[PDB]
Amino acid sequence: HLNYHVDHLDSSNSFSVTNAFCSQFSRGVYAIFGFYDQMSMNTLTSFCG
Amino acid sequence: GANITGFQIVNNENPMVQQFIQRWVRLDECEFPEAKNAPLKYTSALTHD
Amino acid sequence: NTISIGGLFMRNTVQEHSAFRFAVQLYNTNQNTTEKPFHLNYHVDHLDSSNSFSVTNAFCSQFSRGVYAIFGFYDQMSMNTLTSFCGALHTSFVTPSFPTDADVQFVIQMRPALKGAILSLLSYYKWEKFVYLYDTERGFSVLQAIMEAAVQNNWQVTARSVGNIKDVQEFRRIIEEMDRRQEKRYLIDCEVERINTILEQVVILGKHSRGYHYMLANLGFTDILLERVMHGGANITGFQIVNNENPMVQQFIQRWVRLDECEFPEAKNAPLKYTSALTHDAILVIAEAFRYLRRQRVDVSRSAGDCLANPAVPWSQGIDIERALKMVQVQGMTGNIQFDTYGRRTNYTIDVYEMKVSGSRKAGYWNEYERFVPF
Amino acid sequence: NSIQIGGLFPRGADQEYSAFRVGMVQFSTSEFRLTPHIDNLEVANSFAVTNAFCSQFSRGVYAIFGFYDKKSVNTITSFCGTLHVSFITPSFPTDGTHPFVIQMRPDLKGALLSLIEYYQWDKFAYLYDSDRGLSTLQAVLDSAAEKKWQVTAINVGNINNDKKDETYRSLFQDLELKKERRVILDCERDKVNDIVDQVITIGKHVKGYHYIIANLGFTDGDLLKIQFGGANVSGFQIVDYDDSLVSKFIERWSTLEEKEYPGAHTATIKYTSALTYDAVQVMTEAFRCLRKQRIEISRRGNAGDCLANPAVPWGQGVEIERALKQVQVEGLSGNIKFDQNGKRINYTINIMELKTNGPRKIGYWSEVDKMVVTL
Amino acid sequence: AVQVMTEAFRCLRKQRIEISRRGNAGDCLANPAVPWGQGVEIERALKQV
Repeated sequence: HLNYHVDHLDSSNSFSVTNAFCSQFSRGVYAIFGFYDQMSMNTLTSFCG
Repeated sequence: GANITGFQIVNNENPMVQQFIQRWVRLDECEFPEAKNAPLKYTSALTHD
Repeated sequence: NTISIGGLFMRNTVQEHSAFRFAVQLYNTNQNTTEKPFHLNYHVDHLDSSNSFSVTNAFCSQFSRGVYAIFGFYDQMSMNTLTSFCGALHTSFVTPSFPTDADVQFVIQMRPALKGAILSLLSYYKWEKFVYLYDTERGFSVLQAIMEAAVQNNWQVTARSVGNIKDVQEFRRIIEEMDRRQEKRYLIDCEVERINTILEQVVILGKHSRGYHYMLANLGFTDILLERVMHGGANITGFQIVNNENPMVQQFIQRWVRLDECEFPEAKNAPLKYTSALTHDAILVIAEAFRYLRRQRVDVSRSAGDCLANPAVPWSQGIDIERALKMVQVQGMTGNIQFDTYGRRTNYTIDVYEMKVSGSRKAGYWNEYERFVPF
Repeated sequence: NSIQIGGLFPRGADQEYSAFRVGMVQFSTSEFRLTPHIDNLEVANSFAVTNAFCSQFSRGVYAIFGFYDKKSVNTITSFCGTLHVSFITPSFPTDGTHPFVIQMRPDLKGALLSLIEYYQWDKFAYLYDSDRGLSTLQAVLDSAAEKKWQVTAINVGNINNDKKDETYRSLFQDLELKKERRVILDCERDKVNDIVDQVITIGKHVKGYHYIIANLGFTDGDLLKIQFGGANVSGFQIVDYDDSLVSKFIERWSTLEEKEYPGAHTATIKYTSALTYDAVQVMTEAFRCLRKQRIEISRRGNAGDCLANPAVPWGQGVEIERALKQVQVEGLSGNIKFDQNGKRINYTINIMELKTNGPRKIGYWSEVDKMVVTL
Repeated sequence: AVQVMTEAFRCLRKQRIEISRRGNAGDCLANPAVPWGQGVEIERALKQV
């Protein structure tokens, strides 16, 4: 069975983004589906990496 | 009379796209916003993929 | 011993903030110990005002520190919050802002009402037909007074709310329509910034100076940019509560322009706004009130705690402080300062200015008793 | 499952509370229900409104249903917007944009301007109440130049105040001296007859007057031509008793026991009570699909949590806000749909006149087209 | 910058002498933000130098 949890993120802020990623991360997800833009990309891909 | 050149990665003649779409436009706007008042964006096809 | 007050500052109150520090500084550095029985302390919070949430939080923060009174500013959006909390917690708010339309308690309003002077001058000039352009940034009181007087006196007033106009073309369209009605006389009850914008469109248009009369209902007369309109032959009438010939104003100013721009921004790159003079006078009124409470051996403690504590019981000294604030009679930069039971300036003087092609001069004064007296 | 909500009711909103309770029964199912926590407050007091809102925030509700007035609307908008808790309300809609607010009440200004044009009025009195608000008057004044309207605006909110004699003088000058016979009444619906009664004692040839009742509940009070001295009376209605949904509701509402359900046992329902019932439908439709968070304990709220606890994370609160704004249902107030700012769109306001046999729908105003259409 | 911080801070309130302890990055998500009214006093002190 495939489950998911969604978080909506503004992306205007690197702080807002890190917090949303870390929240989802502490829940114990096996992968993340999502979107980045020019501002949020480095945060998300660096944490994922 | 202009020439225009464009690019797509979604073929609407592909039976897989066809089958998705026929189900997709039958979803109710409450559980599934943007399925009936907007053509399918290619990023939505990528989300499915 | 030490009396602490709160200071609630808004956007574009930098100079008033500087005038506030400086007036408190003058109070504390006074040698004479009779005039300075206690040390006066304050804590400042800057508030956006766009938000009722942001405002409540800033007030409650200052309130939990245990202040004996609050000096500050409100606008149309924040006024209800601040005055309702001050009223519920019996905490006195002392302000240079527009006086409230409603009768409230615990708000000492340093700025006099303008409507009585406006009505007297309309009568002096015998305006029976005119244009009234207004925004509502300073309340609905003047607007409502003009509308009703128009009925009672059978005037022909053409009134336009222009507080939402962002496109200057709209001001020109309005003026052209007024032209087609042969309007020559204008009462403008707007923020200085917006009056400046209107006078500018008047200049761009041309031929709206000679034969015209603009009555500018804003105590910020000295910040209005009206020189181009004066040069074209227009009549202008203005209002002030600050006399630059008053020795008290003179003495403040001479010290004020010697302060360094670091500790005191807006003291050297900007003429003194009348609200800054009111900010100084507010400190005179607070000092006097507490000097009085001391003299009278009335005490005041607070503690203070949570502004939303329920209940909800205000301190008993609250009433005495308010009473002490409202009973003062002091002379300040804005002349004689006194208050009625609703914290409104009473027995104040408004100086009336006239600009004509023959020159500029104080044309007379207005007070509640003698109304308009020309000289 | 169940979802906790707040309900903040002003003193005197008895029928609205009955409608809220009836809505909770109607729209509950064995599979989903709302669990309300009701506070009863002085909506004019921003400190009290802050305390109530913050107590609900503290309890951890999915949304707050409630009311505001002119003095407290900024508290609600700023607190909603900051804490990220949705507020759904039948109160007057705000002129500007504000997140986390769902406005059940359709705008009236558009339909009013259109109705003035429809009757081809070029001169009229506008009787307003400043404590109620001036937004609609301002819309009329803004349009008056372009539309060629001579408006005489009179604040009848002062008809019992200290400005009472001024108010009567104003009414007298317009009705007796200027012989005005077209009158717009922008007031609380249950104040119409009191204001009209005064107009009738002051004016003359009153049978020839034409009133427009600028309020969304034309038939919320008794409409007896005799009470209006034989005049023409026009107005607006958002609850259509010809609608099967509404007539079925009234068939049920009209037998509820009046002691148990204050304001019920009537053949009509006040538009604000109708909007309150509709709000329960909207919340029910919005929430029934949201995630069933782990069953937690609901505890009395502490207002101090407004300052002690952080705001609801925006990404969490916005899901509830969006769910509310996406609702599309038919209710007592007709078609209910919201734009991205929580304003009603695609609604219809019925245009009514008082005829021989009683009030009759003569036409309608749709939000999409914005003109009066004749039936 | 050391001069600026020194000039800004030398007049700020002498908060009760507390113990300084190694930090935990997780507090970004575990602890609330510094109340704005508190932090803005330090910000303003720096900007006034």
